[PDB]
Amino acid sequence: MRTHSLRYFRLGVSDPIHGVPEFISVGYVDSHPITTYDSVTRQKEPRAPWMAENLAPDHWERYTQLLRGWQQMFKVELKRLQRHYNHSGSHTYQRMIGCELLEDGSTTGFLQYAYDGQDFLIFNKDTLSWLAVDNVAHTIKQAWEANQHELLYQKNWLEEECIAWLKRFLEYGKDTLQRTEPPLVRVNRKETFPGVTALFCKAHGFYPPEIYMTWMKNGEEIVQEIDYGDILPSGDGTYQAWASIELLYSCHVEHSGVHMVLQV
Amino acid sequence: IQRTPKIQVYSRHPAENGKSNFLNCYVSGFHPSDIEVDLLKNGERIEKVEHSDLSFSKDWSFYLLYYTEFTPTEKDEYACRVNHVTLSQPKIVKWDRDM
Amino acid sequence: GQNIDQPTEMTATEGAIVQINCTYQTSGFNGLFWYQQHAGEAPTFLSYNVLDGLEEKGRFSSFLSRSKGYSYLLLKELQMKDSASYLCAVKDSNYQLIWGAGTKLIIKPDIQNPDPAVYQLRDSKSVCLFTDFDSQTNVSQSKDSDVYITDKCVLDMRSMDFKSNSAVAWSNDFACANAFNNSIIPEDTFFPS
Amino acid sequence: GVTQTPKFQVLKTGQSMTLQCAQDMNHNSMYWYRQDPGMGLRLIYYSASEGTTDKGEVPNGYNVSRLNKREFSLRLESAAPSQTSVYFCASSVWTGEGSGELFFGEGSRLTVLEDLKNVFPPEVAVFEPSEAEISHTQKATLVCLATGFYPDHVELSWWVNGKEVHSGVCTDPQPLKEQPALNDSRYALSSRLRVSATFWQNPRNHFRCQVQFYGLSENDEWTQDRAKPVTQIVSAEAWGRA
Ligand SMILES: *Cc1cc(OC)ccc1O
Repeated sequence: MRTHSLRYFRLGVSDPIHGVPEFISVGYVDSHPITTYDSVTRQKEPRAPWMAENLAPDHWERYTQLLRGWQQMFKVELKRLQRHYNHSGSHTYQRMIGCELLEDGSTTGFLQYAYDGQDFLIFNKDTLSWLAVDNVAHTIKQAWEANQHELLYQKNWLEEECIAWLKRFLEYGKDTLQRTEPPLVRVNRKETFPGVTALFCKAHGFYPPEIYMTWMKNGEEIVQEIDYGDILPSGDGTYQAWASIELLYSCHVEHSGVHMVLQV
Repeated sequence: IQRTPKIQVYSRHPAENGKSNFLNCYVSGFHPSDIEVDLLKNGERIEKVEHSDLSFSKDWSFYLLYYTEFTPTEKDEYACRVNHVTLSQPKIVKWDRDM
Repeated sequence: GQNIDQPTEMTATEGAIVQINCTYQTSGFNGLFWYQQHAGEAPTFLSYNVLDGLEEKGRFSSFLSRSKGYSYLLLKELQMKDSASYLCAVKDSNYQLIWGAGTKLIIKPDIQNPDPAVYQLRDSKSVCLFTDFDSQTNVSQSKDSDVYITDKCVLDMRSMDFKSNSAVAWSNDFACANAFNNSIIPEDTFFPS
Repeated sequence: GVTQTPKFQVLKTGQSMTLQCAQDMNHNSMYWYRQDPGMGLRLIYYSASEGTTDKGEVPNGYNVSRLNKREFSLRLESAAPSQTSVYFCASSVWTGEGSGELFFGEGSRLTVLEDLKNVFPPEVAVFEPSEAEISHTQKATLVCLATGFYPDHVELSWWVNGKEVHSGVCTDPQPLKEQPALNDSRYALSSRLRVSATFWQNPRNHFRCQVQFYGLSENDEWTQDRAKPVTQIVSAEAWGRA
């Protein structure tokens, strides 16, 4: 099985300009949104039809109550952070928690906080400690580290709960998440600037988004400049990408255990 | 540290004049989260436009996808217009016609 | 989750050890709590486990095995004051507390010199007292009603370092000689004439 | 840290009732539980933080309001006999913290009855040490009896020479039923105070058995010939005799 991940984000915004919610929380399985909540609706909602169909209303009800609490916590924490930094005006506080179930069956887990979009605190579940980026973060660290049981609870949640949630959601959405749509791949050739020929290897229509693409020279690796296009959502559930070089060339593509070679 | 959005404009399928398609605008890598995006045809705002919800990256920045159904022609110019606190005025980013 | 099981009641001897088990079948696990609750009082937090292992806090230890869905609360060097209910509670996936029905712990005092006897007490302005028996004796209820028999009760004369069991019986025909017939009492029980 | 009222209440069916709970620990989450014999605590309603509440496991017949950060009220809409219980308020710092424990109020004992006519205070009597025991053990046991009371709302204590004593005392953990078969049986409760023979034989040692009873309030109306069974103390006593 391929690698899958479960991520929950939280975004807290101080004194938000007209429009932007004070608090937003969104969950993902891989690149797919699965749950949402914000301080305007004050309601937990599914963001995928396979979540909605497999979780009864009292689940949404229970997590509605939990997020309202987490919203309040996030608000207060942001106020204390602003005070520590002596900051006024509008600032942001973010949280990311989650886990990965790797191909080989091993796992990872992570829990991180950011302030104004920059790393602030990073949890190390193997020594049960928090990594602080500055003296303010260090203040919060000593507070969180003083609570031993709470450190253990978090390790348990990342290693066991998170993984069990992820397996549960993978099963709910398997027709979407475990499918394979192979790439359509083409090589385009063109003289650009006089004497300069550009080769583009372009792929589209593939799912999952993870794809490997490269250019080879005579079957061995190129030690020339390769430009890479981002992996971009095409809007229909599938993705597109490219790689290009200048001028025996061949484009190599790997996707979902299938290798492809396009010889120029 | 504010981060100004990357703006990428591209068709769902390889584009051919005359044939129906979707125009995407993927706006990403920005911080903070407040942002405004419009799709334009010949300078004028397109009214029937879908978009994803605000989304979150592991590097704490945000991203969004706006798209519309369209049939590209030689004559028509499409662009994505974006505003963000990093920008003095809205950035108008032209579709490169799948060059 | 769905279910937590801990014994209804446990009895052990003063000075010794008791282990109180709690098994759980829950949907998800976010930690297991033990609470002490003295009769007529509020529960007070005793312990929390969420990973595998044993934690000691004085005479009390708490153990968890996540693999077996199992915890125990271990009390050493038992004292009378450990008589109380112990409540086991598990947090599930959705952070809800699922409560077992409690284990009542009964402590048997160590009776150094048994002197089983039934005395008659008369009103100030009447009553029978079964007392000073050893802790293996059990007191049964009455058959004939309008005749009342209480459970064993341990008193502690602190200044003389002396504990004793007793039970009261009263009615309105009734005789102290007869009072505790429904119960099996020490053969050598002193019956004052 | 958690303050809860009232500790005792008698209710007539259909009466409404509010229980109050306040907490000064700046906790965000509050809870209302009922505790009934033979089962685990059951959650009635809870409040995950200021500004929200939700149904627990047994919400019917109740509702709540999170008044502010400190206070969480519990209401009995139309009191029913099945709501006869022991109510506990509790708070924790947050909800959906793993290790955060609950802090509990002292509890509220609520008895709901069809009518208030079976409410009775206890009769109290002290029974003096048999002198057979004094000869045989050189110890003296006094026995206190509270009888005929209803509901089971008592607190028995011993008082020697105007001061309350705890040493040498044992009081039954729970009352017995004077009429085992009736659903509204009245109750009896016994207690024992044991002293040295010499202490008992001291003529100027005063012993009083005291029973606080929790019954009807001023508010409750009473039209019967026997005295209104209000909350009250009933004592019986004895002096030492050689
Ligand atoms: C919102 C949510 C979170 C979670 O774990 C953090 C599980 C399920 C839902 O709905």
